[PDB]
Amino acid sequence: VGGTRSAFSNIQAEDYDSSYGPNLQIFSLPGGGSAIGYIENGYSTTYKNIDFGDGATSVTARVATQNATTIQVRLGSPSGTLLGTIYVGSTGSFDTYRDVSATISNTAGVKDIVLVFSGPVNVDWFVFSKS
Ligand SMILES: OC[C@H]1O[C@@H](O[C@@H]2[C@@H](O)[C@H](O)O[C@H](CO)[C@H]2O)[C@H](O)[C@@H](O)[C@@H]1O
Ligand SMILES: OC[C@H]1O[C@@H](O[C@@H]2[C@@H](O)[C@H](O)O[C@H](CO)[C@H]2O)[C@H](O)[C@@H](O)[C@@H]1O
Ligand SMILES: [Ca+2]
Repeated sequence: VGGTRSAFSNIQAEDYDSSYGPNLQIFSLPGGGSAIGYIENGYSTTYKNIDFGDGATSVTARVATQNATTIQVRLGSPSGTLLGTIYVGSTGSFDTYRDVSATISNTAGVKDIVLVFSGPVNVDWFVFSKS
């Protein structure tokens, strides 16, 4: 139990190890599971010890928002190397979740991953893959 999490299976956004976000909340979704939300510019969540194996070059996140925003994917810390940026257009509602993807620089081994938020968005989960 609680072995190293794979980059290639969904990582629940509420399963962060550390964060910056005084108003950030975890809440239940109608369809099952939970999301993070009540996010503001400059908030972040950190996911320790994610096993990328011998590499991933894409990320997909299941997200909801009413206004275009971005989610930076960074290595180690909120000011660490920028791996890529997910562009999150409106999903019409904070309750309507859709999958959005972005390229990242090749990331391998066991790494700490940080999501850095530029504005309001709700996140259910995210996952990596080889493009
Ligand atoms: O799976 C990652 C780790 O998650 C830890 O739980 C986090 C808490 O430490 C923190 O206080 O809150 C967040 C949000 O609820 C939790 O995800 C576990 O305690 C670890 O055992 C686990 O490795
Ligand atoms: O209504 C639930 C959602 O509320 C969102 O916050 C909104 C802010 O983004 C906006 O600036 O103000 C309105 C008015 O209160 C807020 O609803 C949260 O960001 C979402 O996480 C939440 O799902
Ligand atoms: Ca979730």
